[PDB]
Order: sequence, then C-alpha cells, then structure tokens
Amino acid sequence: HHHHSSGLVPRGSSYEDSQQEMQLKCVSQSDELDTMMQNVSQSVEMVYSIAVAKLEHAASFRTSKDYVDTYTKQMLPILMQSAQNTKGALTAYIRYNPEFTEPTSGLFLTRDNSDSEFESVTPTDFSMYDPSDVEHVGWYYIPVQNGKETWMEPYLNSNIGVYMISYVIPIEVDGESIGIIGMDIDFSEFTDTIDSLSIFDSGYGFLVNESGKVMYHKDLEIGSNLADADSGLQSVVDALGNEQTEETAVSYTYQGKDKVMYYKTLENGMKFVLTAPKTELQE
Ligand SMILES: O=c1cc[nH]c(=O)[nH]1
Repeated sequence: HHHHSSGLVPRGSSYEDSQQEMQLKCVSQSDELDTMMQNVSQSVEMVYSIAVAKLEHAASFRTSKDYVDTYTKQMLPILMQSAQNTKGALTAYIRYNPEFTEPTSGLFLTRDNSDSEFESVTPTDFSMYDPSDVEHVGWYYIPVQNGKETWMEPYLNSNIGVYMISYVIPIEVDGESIGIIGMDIDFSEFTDTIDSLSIFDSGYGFLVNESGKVMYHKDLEIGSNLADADSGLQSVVDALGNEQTEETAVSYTYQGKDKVMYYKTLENGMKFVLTAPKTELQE
C-alpha cells in the first residue's frame, strides 16, 4: 500500500467513471492554473492595504511633489520585498493619476524571470501615449475606468515586450482616483500548462472568457469567438454564461464529432474548459 502518482501514460489507456475522472481533472487543472493567479492577487492585496493606510492625506497628492516623492520612497522597499517573493510576478508597480502628478512618478519594478532579481526602473511616461493605447498604458486606464480591482485579459505590453495578464487595484480616496497598484504575469506560464494537459486519448484544455472570446486554444485564433469557429459551439457559449452549468458535463458537436466538456471559472474570471470526444468516455 505505497501508492505512487501516475507517470508517463502508455498510448491506448464505464461512461459514468469517465465523467467522474473528467470532472476531477477539470477541478485539479483549474487549481494548478489558479496557483500563480492567487500568488499575485494575495501579494497585490497585501501591498494595497499598506499603501492606503500610509496615504493619510490624499489631498496633498494634488499640490505637493514632496508628499508624492516621500510617499513613493516609503513604498519602494515594501513593493520590492513583496514582488521579489511573489512566484510568477514579472513586474510590479504603483502609478499615479496623470492629471495632477508628474507622468513618470511612482514605481515600476521589472525582472526577466523568477530566478532573477527585480530592479527599480523609470516608470512609463503617461505624457507619451494616448489613453486608448492599451499596449503602452492599458494597465492604468482599464482598471481606473472599471472602478474596482481588475484582472486584465491578455495583452501585449510593448514597454517590456511580453504578452501578459495583470492584476491591478485602483487606489481611490473618498471616490477620487489617486493611482493604481498592480503586478503582471507572463501569459505563457498559463499556456505552457494548457499545452501539457491531456485526458483519455485526445482530450485537451483551453481558455475562454465568459462571452466565448478565446484566450488560448491550440487551433483557434486568440481573440476570436467560439461561435465563429463552428455554429455548434453556441451550446458551449451558452453554458459558459450559466453558473449552474459549471463543473457539469456539457454535450456539443464540433468538426463532425460529439464532444463532452467540463468548465470551471478561474481566479481571474477566465473559464478553463476540458474537452474530449464522446467516444473516448464510452466503454
Ligand atoms: O510604468 C509602468 C507600470 C505598469 N506597466 C508598465 O508597462 N509600465
């Protein structure tokens, strides 16, 4: 009774038992994908709590460069320590509203990989880019326009050259926007995990938002909608928008095969979908 986990699966390895195995695999793979998302969200929340406790007189951000600069210098070791110990964080930042602060004020910490150290670098200059330019300044305008904590769907950050997701909390005082605090994750951390997943003979996973927009799929273009690949995928999109169908078997037809999927909502609001041909569940 010394059980060992499964190793390399030989090629060719009841229907109810297969449904149960697929349900558990959906849940465990979602737990794995959630790992770095939870690491980052917990760290951002912790620094946010310190940041707002220290921001004792927000009115001075509009009229005192000394206040902004002193506050920033106090926050630097806190943000740096947190980022350095956040597995999967690629950047960390505290930036301020460009209407009343200097456009490179605040903090921008970067590193290449989890084995390297974070460095404090000049923050991206708000005065150089249009507010609609997601690839340069989206990590400010999208969360602030949302008015709450925001997981950003994947985008190319052109300041660092990486396709990433981000968790950003706007810093507001009495309803007024003061700044943001956030960290980023290289999206390939998640797509690599997707690529390594299988079930049965040819089952695979993919990532989609609640409206059916593709975040990552080995065959479908990023940013396309599932319903535009095959009219049979409207049944999948319907399930994604109905919370009561989470973690239940959903049947559909795609590219000439009956398929079964299970989905689970991830920490960032994406849906992880695990799918297989119906014949692979059959006995
Ligand atoms: O200054 C910053 C902050 C977040 N993200 C960036 O690319 N730059």
